[PDB]
Amino acid sequence: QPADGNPDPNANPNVDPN
Amino acid sequence: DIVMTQSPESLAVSLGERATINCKSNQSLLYSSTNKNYLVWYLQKPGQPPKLLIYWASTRESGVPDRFSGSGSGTDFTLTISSLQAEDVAVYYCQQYYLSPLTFGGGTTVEIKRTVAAPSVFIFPPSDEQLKSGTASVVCLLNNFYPREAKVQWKVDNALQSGNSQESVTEQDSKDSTYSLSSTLTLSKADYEKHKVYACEVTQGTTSVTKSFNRGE
Amino acid sequence: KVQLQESGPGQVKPSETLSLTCSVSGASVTVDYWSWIRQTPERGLEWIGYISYTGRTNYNPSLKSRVTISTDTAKNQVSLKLSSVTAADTAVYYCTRDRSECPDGSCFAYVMAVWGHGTTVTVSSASTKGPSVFPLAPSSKSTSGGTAALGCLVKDYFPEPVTVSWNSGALTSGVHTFPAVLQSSGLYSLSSVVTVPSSSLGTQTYICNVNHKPSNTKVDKKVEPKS
Repeated sequence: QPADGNPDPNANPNVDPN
Repeated sequence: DIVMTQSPESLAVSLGERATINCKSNQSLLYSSTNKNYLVWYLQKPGQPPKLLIYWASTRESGVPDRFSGSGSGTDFTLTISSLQAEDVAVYYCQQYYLSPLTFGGGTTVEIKRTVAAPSVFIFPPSDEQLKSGTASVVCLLNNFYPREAKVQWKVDNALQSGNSQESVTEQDSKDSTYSLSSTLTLSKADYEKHKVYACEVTQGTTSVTKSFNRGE
Repeated sequence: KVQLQESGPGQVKPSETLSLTCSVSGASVTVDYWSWIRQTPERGLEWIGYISYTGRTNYNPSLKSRVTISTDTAKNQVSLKLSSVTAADTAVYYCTRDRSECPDGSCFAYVMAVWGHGTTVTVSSASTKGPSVFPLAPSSKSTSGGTAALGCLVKDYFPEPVTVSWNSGALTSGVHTFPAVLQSSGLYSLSSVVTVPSSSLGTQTYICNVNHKPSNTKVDKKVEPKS
């Protein structure tokens, strides 16, 4: 829903934060 | 919430003709950053989940036949089926995927207009297994007919019945574009056993057909 | 393909919590977005909410207070809990795989690309009851020019739904399984019929396979011709 204006950060999928 | 409204609610066209379904929103679905409209079209056939047809208003999903296309922008969108096929009969829905909460249109039923087809009419006495338990269900089957609209009446020893039957009708068939219908008359065992002639009368237009059986014969 | 399969209880009693699971094959629940939808005749399709690949949940305000959506990455499953249910929560429930669009460093969803088969949920205080199955027997004589109709009458079950197959799925041509009706007794009934060659009645077995998942009951009924 782009108009919500709360996009998720482009870490898709979550990966090992290392 | 964004309100989605479809028009018409139902349509019927002959095989191979064009069918169009309109969907309007009360807020533009155009996202300026991507210059796309966040509008989706699905179809749903009985016993099945909705299936994706078109997204971003006009992009066809893989595997969908070419005759399906979407158009429009802002608040006014259209699904076109350029040449309606028998397998396309379904309920079609639009959905905005633009602003939460996500919302759907109320659906448009798409049907085929075909030639009149008279039903094959069958009548089933109650089973002996059922009668053992005090109730008799008598079933009248109208198989593979068109149009859907039919008057089905029950007579018991020529007495017109009222209040003791229920009907059920199928969706339009995906191959021959017909309907089928059952009517079930529910009687007590004692009532069933004191009458002889059981008849189902089907009327469409200028024709009535009565199918009957004699209990115990 | 991607395949989603919902599991649910069939019936739930008023004021209980509904729990559903969505089993996912051909895609990872760690990716993109996963919605729950429900459908009724009166209200149509209603989006309940989704969960994103970050764990962010987004619920319909019509339900926010009562809904939880979660994922189990180990089992590759999505779940839904809905508390304090009432009759208004009776519906077919679907899980969906929703695709992502990420214009530049951030993502949102844009489509419900694949839906599960659905699970039918009835909220009722009544008692679950499996069906009685009676034959709709073909007469050994045809009075329709060599075609015969036969079937099974599936009576007095609660709640919906019942599914019917014939000969374990080997017979599909000419089958009509009707929508159930609610009888004046408050129990459902339906029939399933098929037309066949009358010449087959002596040698071909016809069995209707009736499944009533809510009561954990299956019924297989051989429908024999009448003399």
